[PDB]
Amino acid sequence: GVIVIKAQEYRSQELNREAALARLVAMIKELTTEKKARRPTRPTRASKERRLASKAQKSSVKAMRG
RNA sequence: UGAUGGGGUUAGCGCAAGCGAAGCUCUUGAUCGAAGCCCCGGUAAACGGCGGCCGUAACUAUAACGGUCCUAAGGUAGCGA
Repeated sequence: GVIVIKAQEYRSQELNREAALARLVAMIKELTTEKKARRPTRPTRASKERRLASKAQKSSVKAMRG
């Protein structure tokens, strides 16, 4: 994790300061990725749908017995 | 090409003055007038040229997509330090 990059030649060294600076700073941002898409914010609308989806199959299992 | 009108000079009409035929001049030029030009299309293995801005998907990251502007058209196939 010695994370290296060669901020090569320029007409002002400080230019690559702000270059390598915004590079590492943003790198930390890009590597924020809190589980790549995970908040996860799992809605409740899809939960009732599948729940009622389990309901339809429930009553049909009133099939064969006795 | 040359219709006209306009200027100069001077028989005759007239004793100043003036007028002015006619001649000849100077000038104006109506009119005639083709291609080109304009309009019109076709033409890119003719010369050539072949975009912006901005938002958006289960926080993250990108944006298939969406909005709007602009252009004659908005770079496909393939390829790419």
